[PDB]
Amino acid sequence: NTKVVAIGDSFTFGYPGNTENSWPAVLGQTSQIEVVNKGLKSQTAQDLYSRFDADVLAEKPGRVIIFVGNGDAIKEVPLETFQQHIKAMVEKAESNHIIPILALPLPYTGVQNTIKEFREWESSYAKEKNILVLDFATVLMDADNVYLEGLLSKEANYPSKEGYKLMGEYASRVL
Repeated sequence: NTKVVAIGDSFTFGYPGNTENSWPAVLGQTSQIEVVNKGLKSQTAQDLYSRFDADVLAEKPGRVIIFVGNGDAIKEVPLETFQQHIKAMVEKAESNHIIPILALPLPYTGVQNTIKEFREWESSYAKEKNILVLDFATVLMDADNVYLEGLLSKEANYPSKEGYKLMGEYASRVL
């Protein structure tokens, strides 16, 4: 019902922090709802699709946030494969009467061109289908795709606990 499942990659697990400080936990604390974190490190959309039934369907949430693509770019999964898999998760969610919400993958220094491509396509696919989109970049970074003050973790490309806090706070306002 107001229950949510966040399925994603390292950026949903909350790397490099622990999953307990990740954005889905904050989402839940802020919106005073139940959010289940099904983010696993470095996963591709195909990886998520495969565990979609037990990780999402079986939870009987009313909403599912699908935040993926970073892992796909790291592992050179082509645009055609990423598309097909985003589509499949949306379709199964909808077949199950679960409202899907897409989270764009984030700018990431190793693969900016590939990420720009994934994000751009994902935005237009979400727009033609009236699916709600989460753009975590709007609270994490500046016009140059660089993390704002105190938001970058000790590893490049990944958010600090505060970064994850603002991501969770942004999602609570959007949802």
